[PDB]
Amino acid sequence: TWVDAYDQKDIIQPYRGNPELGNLATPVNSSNLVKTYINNLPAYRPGLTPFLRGLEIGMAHGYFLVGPEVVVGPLRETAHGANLSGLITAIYITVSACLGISIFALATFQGDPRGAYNSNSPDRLRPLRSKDGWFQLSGGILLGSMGGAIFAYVLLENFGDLDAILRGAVNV
Amino acid sequence: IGMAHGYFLVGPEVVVGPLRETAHGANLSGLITAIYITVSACLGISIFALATFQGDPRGAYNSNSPDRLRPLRSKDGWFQLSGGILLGSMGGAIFAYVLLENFGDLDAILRGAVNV
Amino acid sequence: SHSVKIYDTCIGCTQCVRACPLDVLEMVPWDGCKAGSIASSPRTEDCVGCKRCETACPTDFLSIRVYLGAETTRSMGLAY
Amino acid sequence: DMTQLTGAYAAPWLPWIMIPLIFYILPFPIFAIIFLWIERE
Amino acid sequence: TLTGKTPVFGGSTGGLLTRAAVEEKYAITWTSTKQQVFEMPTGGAAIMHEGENLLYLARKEQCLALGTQLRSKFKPKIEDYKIYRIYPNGETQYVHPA
Amino acid sequence: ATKFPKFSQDLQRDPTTRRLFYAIATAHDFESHDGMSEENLYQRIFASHFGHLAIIFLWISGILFHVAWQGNFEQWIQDPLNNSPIAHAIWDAQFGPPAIAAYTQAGAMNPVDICYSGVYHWWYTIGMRTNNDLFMGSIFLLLLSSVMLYAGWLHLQPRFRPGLAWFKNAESRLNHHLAGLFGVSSLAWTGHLVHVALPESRGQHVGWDNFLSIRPHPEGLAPLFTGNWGAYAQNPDTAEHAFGTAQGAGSAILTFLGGFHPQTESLWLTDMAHHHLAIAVIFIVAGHMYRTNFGIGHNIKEMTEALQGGHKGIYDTYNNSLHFQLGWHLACLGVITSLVAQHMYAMPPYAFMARDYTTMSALYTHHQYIAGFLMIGAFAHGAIFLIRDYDPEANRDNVLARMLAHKEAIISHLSWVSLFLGFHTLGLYVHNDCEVALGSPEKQILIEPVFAQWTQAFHGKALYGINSLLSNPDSVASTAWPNYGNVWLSGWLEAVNNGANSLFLTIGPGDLLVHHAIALGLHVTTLILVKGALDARGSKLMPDKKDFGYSFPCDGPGRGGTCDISAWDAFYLATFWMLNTLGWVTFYWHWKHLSVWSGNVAQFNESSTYLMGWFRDYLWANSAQLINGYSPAGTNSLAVWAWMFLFGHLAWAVSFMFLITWRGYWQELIETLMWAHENTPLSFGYPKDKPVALSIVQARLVGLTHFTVGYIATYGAFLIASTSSRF
Amino acid sequence: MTLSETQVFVALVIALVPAILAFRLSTELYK
Ligand code: F6C
Ligand code: CLA
Ligand SMILES: CC1=C(/C=C/C(C)=C/C=C/C(C)=C/C=C/C=C(C)/C=C/C=C(C)/C=C/C2=C(C)CCCC2(C)C)C(C)(C)CCC1
Ligand SMILES: CC1=C(/C=C/C(C)=C/C=C/C(C)=C/C=C/C=C(C)/C=C/C=C(C)/C=C/C2=C(C)CCCC2(C)C)C(C)(C)CCC1
Ligand SMILES: [Ca+2]
Ligand SMILES: [Ca+2]
Repeated sequence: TWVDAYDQKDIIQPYRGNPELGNLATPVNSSNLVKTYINNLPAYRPGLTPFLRGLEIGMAHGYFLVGPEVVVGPLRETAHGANLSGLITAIYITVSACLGISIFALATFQGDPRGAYNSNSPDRLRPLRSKDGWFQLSGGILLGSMGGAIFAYVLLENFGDLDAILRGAVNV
Repeated sequence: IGMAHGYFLVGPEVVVGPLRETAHGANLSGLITAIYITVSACLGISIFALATFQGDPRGAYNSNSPDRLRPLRSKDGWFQLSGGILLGSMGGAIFAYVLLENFGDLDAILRGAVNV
Repeated sequence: SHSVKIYDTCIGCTQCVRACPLDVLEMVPWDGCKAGSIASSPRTEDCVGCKRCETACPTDFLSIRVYLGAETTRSMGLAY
Repeated sequence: DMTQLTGAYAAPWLPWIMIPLIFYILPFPIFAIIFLWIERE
Repeated sequence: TLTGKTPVFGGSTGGLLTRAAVEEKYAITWTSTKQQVFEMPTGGAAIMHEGENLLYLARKEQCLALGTQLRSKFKPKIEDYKIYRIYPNGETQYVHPA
Repeated sequence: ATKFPKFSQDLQRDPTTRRLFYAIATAHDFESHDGMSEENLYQRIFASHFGHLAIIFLWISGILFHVAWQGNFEQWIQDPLNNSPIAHAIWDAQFGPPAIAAYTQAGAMNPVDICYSGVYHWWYTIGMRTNNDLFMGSIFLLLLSSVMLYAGWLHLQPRFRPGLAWFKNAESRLNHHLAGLFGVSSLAWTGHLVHVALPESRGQHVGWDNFLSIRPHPEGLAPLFTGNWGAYAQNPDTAEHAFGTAQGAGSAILTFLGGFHPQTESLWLTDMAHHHLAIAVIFIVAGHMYRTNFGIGHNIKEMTEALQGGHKGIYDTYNNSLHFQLGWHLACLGVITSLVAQHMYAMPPYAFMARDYTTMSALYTHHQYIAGFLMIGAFAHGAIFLIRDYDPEANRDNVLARMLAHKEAIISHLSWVSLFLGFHTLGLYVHNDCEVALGSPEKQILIEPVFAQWTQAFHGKALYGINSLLSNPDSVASTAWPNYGNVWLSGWLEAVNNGANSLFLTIGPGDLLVHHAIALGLHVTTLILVKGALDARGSKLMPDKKDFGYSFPCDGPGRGGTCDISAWDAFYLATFWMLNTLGWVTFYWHWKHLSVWSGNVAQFNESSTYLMGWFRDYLWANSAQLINGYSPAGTNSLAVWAWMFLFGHLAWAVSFMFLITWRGYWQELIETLMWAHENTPLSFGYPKDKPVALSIVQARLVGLTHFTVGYIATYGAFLIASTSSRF
Repeated sequence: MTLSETQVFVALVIALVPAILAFRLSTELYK
């Protein structure tokens, strides 16, 4: 009754062909579409310097973090005040997150680290295995998210001239 | 390389671009032009390095290449140059933008009008 | 690379070997014609495909045929 | 109405963002993705 | 492993490029009985030496076009030319005459 | 090597820029791919056909969406003669205020394009009335295309992949496509015409909420069962019926009137419903002819194999060769697309479309250029068949073996008709040119077209006064003596004998000279394609041409020189002749109709007999408002057509670079640029693919592409701007 | 009248379904 179980093909497989590992190979973690997308995100893109990983992660993140306080925040009744409070929110979150990245690296990499950053760890999802990769990612995320936030701030502060550009009103 | 290049790339659209009739609009369109060219060029630097350095590269970045004019021979040198050009040219563009947006006070500084 | 085929109508006049600027062709003994020799193409990976050998062949139709195949750096004639 | 691009149809902000996205924001990422696809070994 | 004087030549823009150092190279070696002028396949005129010569070229067609000129444009003829293929690891293969 | 392209390992090892271009141009040639088994070939074609079907449904779904969102369909159906259809809105942020004001047209409040495709006239006739009708039609095709994308993915799954014997079942497909694809769809279209399109033409709204209540007929469905089918040919429509309103309307749903609805100037919806019902049951009958599973039915290979003294093996030649089928179906589709163009202008089927003059010019030129492209691809794929799939032993002494043995007789007879037509048509045109220039325009040789004038009289024109056999009242072809049941005729003869419609126009001596120039262009384009197909396996210049393939550059400068010797290069040569032929066709259609629509039909008649009259009065005279679309005096709504006019002239000129200059000029120029890049400082880039010049075949194709794009963008801008600015 | 803003947003959400189904047909046809 159970003898022909595990003989027909199944789209759910043991993770890395090992049924003793505590994971499964699903379409969400192991299909060709999600592996092409996730492994080419700047956290995982092969060959990148740790700083350039941080710069792309920062520039994407600081850009959208200006957004929420501009529209729904306490300064939202005036345009110039809402853009400033959205910029300061993205600045404060970035400094706090990059302080957390730095003190993570100062705490984890003391001798041989415990857990996923140990020298024996086969953690494919956590590949930044040295402290100089973490400090360069910290500086990359800081500079990228500061730049992405002030880019969103400059576009939102100049929204009246930027809307006139995108409607051809500058050609009068 | 970035700081030198993003600084002058603001220039052309400020003076001869489509926003040139007003000062604040011309500086913004010159800044956005330097930002867009920088992101496009640094995207090109990154995808050059992702395409070239696959095993032993062909041509001038091969291990046997005596190309003195092309000395950046590893992909981590190219990705650090990409991030350097991005941060420098963004900073040089926003430096030229800040000087041109404050040209009325900067002209008053350079003529001693701030000593009245 | 290209493909250089020599057919058995070859009269062994050695004119394709003289015409080849890449030294693809050589003469081997055959005993299948009066001259006792036939053309061969051992170094066909150096063939650029100029078809100078077919221009030199006096047999009707040609005893040597060049078939343009996969393009390599040598067959495209690139000095760079 | 006569001095700039407007739209008297539903959601007139959609061409305001889609034409920048389709024509000069997304193509260079798409060209870069296609370039990495045809150069990979 | 390859002997010969380089011919007297001021250099040109038609010579060896990046391909010569990273993929393959070619060298033609010949003996001459007198000092005389030949035409380079890369453009221009060079002077071969009396005795053994050695010239590095980019393509096999350039060496065989030089050997055609050596056999046809000089009295007495120069027939003893040898053409080698040099690989970037220094591995030299004797390709003409085979 | 590189991974791209995955279908050609020899292209993967190509180290140059030729790898990327040749991977495009061979991506859909599935048989030449690496390890393509012949059964896997049919399964990927079947799934690619589902992908092309979904692109078609997404295309019409976007046309319906952009009219419902940004068009003026509900404003246009009030008065379709005084309104202008809107294609979509314009969003171009480089526009200045004079360009914004110029394209804020047709009563819109934003910049828009004027629709010239005729989809407003098509949706109005079939019963669309609101923008909510066009939206749910756009949503339905948005889901129908996703069904096509599902079925392409599904029939690639291992359980649902069809085997080879299912693909070769030429009886079960020909029965199902005759009776289901051609019959049931034409039956269901009659069901749309009589339930929906006919009541909306008579003021009654019929939608999905109230179609189960409202009958198509007052005597609902009972005259069909009781055999009194003439109760559907009721009071058909009065001569004072207004389209879309209940006044003057009838109750008939299937009538045999002929001619035109007098207000809309188009075909009756009852003649179009009885058309698609008669077409349906005939196609459903025709789909019950061949044996599949039940013993009854003919067998197609038996009619071919038992046909000699010559059709032995013609079944297996057809059934096993996909290029024979593709070349056969492109020839049948190419004739029909010409027939669509010739019959939609003569008998307009859509309401008020015959008075939209720019749409009628755009639709004729569209479907004629499509038909010319399908015609040269029928011969191209018939030539790929003779190189790849043709077996000389399976087709010994049959008809395909006859023409390959007759090939010097077919080509030489096509060459005489080509040289006779070209010597005498150009000779008559230059003679008339020299007579008009030297002040004697009545010394022109004006041969009257007596054969097609009598053919017009045999169809119903009494304009020539020759009064014989359907130009005759008491003819036996008119009265239909055993029947007296030609109900079409009394409505038909008002379509022929009126001067405002466009079926059987009056032809004169300028119409004969252009029909012989069209016959010259048909015969030369056939001569290039037939000679390219019959010499595709070999000639006396190149006897082993079948082992070199369909497309190759040449066989070298020996044997006299062999430039453009392959069968592909005869396609390349005939594309110039196809465009020149379709140029002569659409020039004649447009200049004749611009003279008829302006009332100046006389001015066509003196000027079309000499070539300066085409040059001065058609090309030069109608360019005047097109090239004034922008000027130092300002810009107007023809500015995009003036800019596209120069764009087309530019692409046609870029074409001449690829067609006159050939490869080794450009290859030696690229070596100097490769020298300059390697020896320039600060230029850190380096080409991964080695830069080479484009290949000999590629730049014939690139040059033909710029020629064709330059041909169509020039005339398409000229056709729109000259017609829409005069009317 | 023409479309409403809720009708345009319905068409944009529905069109994600043939966008996903064309992606899985393209990757199935091959790389
Ligand atoms: C990439 C890399 C590279 C580099 C570096 O790095 C370079 C550089 C050079 C120098 C050295 C010189 C000078 C400059 C100039 O003035 O010119 C203009 C150009 C330009 C401007 C170009 C440039 C480009 C840049 C650099 C880059 C950019 C990129 C982008 C921005 C990105 C984007 C991305 C996305 C995805 C799209 C050159 C040149 C030439 N080119 Mg050459 N490049 C190259 C690229 C390319 C390609 C692809 C092709 C094909 C198209 C070509 C082509 C050509 C020709 C024809 C010629 C000529 O004539 C010239 C000469 O030689 O003199 C003498 N070439 N250049
Ligand atoms: C009755 C059942 C039935 C039906 C309806 C179909 C229908 C179809 N099959 Mg077929 N098929 C069937 C049974 C059926 N099949 C069976 C039993 C087999 C096995 C033996 C096959 C084996 C098969 C294969 C291998 C293939 C098909 C394909 C097709 C499609 C043809 C392409 C097309 O869209 O043209 C539609 C054609 C028409 C609607 C008629 C056009 C007639 C002329 C040209 C125009 C006349 C219309 C009018 C004048 C124009 C007005 C329009 C205008 C107003 C807009 C079509 C959807 C092809 C395909 O594309 O697969 C996805 C394909 O490759 N079939
Ligand atoms: C839908 C979708 C998705 C998603 C996506 C997303 C989520 C997006 C995002 C987006 C974003 C999130 C974006 C971002 C952007 C950013 C940017 C692009 C930035 C830039 C920056 C800059 C430009 C800056 C500059 C500077 C500096 C650095 C310094 C100085 C100053 C300045 C400002 C100049 C996916 C794919 C999943 C899937 C499919 C669908
Ligand atoms: C005449 C001459 C020449 C030439 C020269 C030139 C060409 C010049 C150039 C110049 C230039 C081209 C300059 C540049 C400059 C730049 C700069 C100096 C920059 C700066 C920057 C900055 C300062 C920035 C900053 C920042 C950042 C980074 C971030 C945040 C924000 C800010 C803004 C703060 C030569 C030598 C050859 C020779 C002799 C004569
Ligand atoms: Ca507040
Ligand atoms: Ca301006």
